[PDB]
Amino acid sequence: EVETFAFQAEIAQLMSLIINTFYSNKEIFLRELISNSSDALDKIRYESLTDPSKLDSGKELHINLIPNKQDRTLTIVDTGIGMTKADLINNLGTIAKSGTKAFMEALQAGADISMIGQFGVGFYSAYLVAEK
Amino acid sequence: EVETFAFQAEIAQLMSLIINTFYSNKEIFLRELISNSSDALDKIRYESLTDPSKLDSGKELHINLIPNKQDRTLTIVDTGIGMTKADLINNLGTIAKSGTKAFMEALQAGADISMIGQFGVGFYSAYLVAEK
Amino acid sequence: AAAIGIDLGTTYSCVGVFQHGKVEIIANDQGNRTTPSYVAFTDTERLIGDAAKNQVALNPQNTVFDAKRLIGRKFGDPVVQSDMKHWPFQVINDGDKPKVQVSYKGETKAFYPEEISSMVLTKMKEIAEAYLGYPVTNAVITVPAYFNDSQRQATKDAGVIAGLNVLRIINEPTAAAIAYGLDRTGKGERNVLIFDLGGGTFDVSILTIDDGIFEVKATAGDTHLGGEDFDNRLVNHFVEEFKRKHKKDISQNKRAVRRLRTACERAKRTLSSSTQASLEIDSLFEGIDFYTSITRARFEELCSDLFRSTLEPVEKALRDAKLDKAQIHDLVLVGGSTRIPKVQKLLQDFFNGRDLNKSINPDEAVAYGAAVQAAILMGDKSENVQDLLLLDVAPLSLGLETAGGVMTALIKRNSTIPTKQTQIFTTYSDNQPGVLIQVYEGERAMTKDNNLLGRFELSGIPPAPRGVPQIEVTFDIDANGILNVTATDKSTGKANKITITNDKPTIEEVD
Ligand SMILES: Nc1ncnc2c1ncn2[C@@H]1O[C@H](COP(=O)(O)OP(=O)(O)O)[C@@H](O)[C@H]1O
Repeated sequence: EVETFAFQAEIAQLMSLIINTFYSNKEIFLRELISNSSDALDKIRYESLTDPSKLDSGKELHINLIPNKQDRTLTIVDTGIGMTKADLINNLGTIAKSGTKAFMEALQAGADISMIGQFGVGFYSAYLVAEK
Repeated sequence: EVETFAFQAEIAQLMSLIINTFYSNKEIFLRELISNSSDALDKIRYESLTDPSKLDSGKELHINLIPNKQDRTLTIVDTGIGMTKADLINNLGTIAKSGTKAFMEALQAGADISMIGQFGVGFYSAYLVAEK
Repeated sequence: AAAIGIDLGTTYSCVGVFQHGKVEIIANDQGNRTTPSYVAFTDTERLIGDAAKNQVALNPQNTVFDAKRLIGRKFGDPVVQSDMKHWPFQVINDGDKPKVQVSYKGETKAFYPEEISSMVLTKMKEIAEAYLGYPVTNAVITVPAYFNDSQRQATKDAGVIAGLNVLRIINEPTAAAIAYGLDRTGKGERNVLIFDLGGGTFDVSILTIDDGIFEVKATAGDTHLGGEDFDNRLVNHFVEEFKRKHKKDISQNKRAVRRLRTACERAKRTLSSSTQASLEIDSLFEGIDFYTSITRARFEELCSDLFRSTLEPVEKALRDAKLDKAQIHDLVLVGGSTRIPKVQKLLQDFFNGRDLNKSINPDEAVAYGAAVQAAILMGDKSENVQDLLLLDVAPLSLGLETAGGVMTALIKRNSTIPTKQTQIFTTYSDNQPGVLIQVYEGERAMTKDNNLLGRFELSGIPPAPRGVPQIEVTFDIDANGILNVTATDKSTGKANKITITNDKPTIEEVD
């Protein structure tokens, strides 16, 4: 069973802009995904300071990059805290509406796409090069 | 009496891209509004060549520009063919359902906002300076 | 409710809040601004601060303190090995990240030093909050200047565990320099020597400050020299005395020695303002009442080498900084142990009688600086500068009488102040030795119709044909409208001034 959800308008608009606006600095794709994995890795590391059991599922906190050209794919593995079903549905865990709205206003004011991570919505940049 | 129809998804998408893009050459606003007015005037001129009665509702073919600083609006009036209820509701009478998508592909490839009139959807450029 | 700064030491810590141009240093539950870096794990709760220090003798095996030596270090680090041999608690190689095992509520849990210091920071957080009447997360935590990056991150994390927003980790000597106002600007291009004589460590650091911008030139130190060994010399005085006087060997009773040591700490602090202090303990050892004393001179003899050795890292820091004594402009004290007259005398004599900056309690100066820095970091406004510029303006143009009896304005009406504006003038007539500048306020072209504010003479002008001498006249106005008009002859470097007080048709025809 697969549940289908709508994107909240601010991000539905953001993703459209990422795909259709002619941004040339496509390299922020990897930069943002690696950076976001780092944040997840710190979320565990901090919790493990008062509740060590968070590392019982795997002591190693790291980022892996694994390209597979034959499938036109790249896997980025974040061994950080991850997300529950609920967080995936709820904008992959972020405050999408406030961050994205402010970002779109920044873009209307002349901001570059490289600033997307400054609004906490950096992972939507995946669509700069991703089809899916 | 206000009837709601809502917009074709692809044109709604273009309007969002226009609105949220940092485009400085906003003079295309009036260029496209005038071009579209002109097209309406030529269509009626052609109708009158085989059916002159179409000029009995007014004969003169012209464009009237009236700024209204007190309303914060701009009025552009053309005396051309007009639009039927159906055209007005069917994405403003153009094949927006085709033209905006083709334009968006052009934008993905690096096309400018100023090329919007080349896709027959030039009037959506109104939202560069208009809110409504 | 402003951001705070916390001075996180090995033996003691202190918190302050910066507001209204000053840092308020905040007292704990008992009225002490500076409280111990101790957490006591008991089988009922963890005591923090004085509460933990007060029972070290009873529960030393479960009391953890001086977390900083272990923080950011690897278990196998020689420093870790050096300190674990001195602790009553167990240090554990849990993945080469030393943890301390103590019994808390009956369980021998291993507590990582960052959580030990977060426990301390949490207590300091609570102290400041109770005082300010507001929850506080915006903070600056200081560290020794020698801390490496694992240590700095570890400090930030202790703050995060405690619920703090660590705005920054700054160095202990930077904070002291800030506390003493050496960063207020106008004091640039100066060398500052900071003498950090604390509890368990001694450090020397030479800073260069350029109008608020800091650079550290050199550091030196003794990682084991501080108040604790002055206490140990005072302890040996009293311990050996006890044994000989009573024929009872008190040195083997860790609690009796610790009670004696606590008295040594009290007597030593008292002794620093006094000439004499005493030890008075009921039933100290084997039921024996131990009543005795320490004079200031005896204390200095017991510790005479501990005091002299503090200048050895001073000489080292000067060598590393490539500076002579004469190149140090500012002498700064940090650490409660510098309150001992001998320390002050040795540093002051070393630097030829020059006064030490003792204006802020040595144990508060670091917290003080951290609080000031925390307030600017939380949002960059600190009793300046934009409000002064937008609210206070020059109400009338400011200028000077020049030849012809006319006023030349340098500061224009409604210009924001503070500001400095200049123009170039020459002597009016040929071959004059100086000029007469009359300073005026007002909007009239003629000086006779303006407000004379004051007059001064600029001497030292080489005589030359009119228009040749190059005189820069400066109107320097502060935020409150006070005006300082100065002038100088650029060819000689000579200058003078006046202080002004505050008030506050054919084309339609044919031919
Ligand atoms: N008047 C005094 N005379 C002698 N020693 C003092 C005096 N006041 C405080 N001290 C000592 O100063 C030390 C405080 O050190 P501090 O610099 O706050 O901490 P840290 O060394 O942990 O950074 C304690 O060991 C204390 O006994």
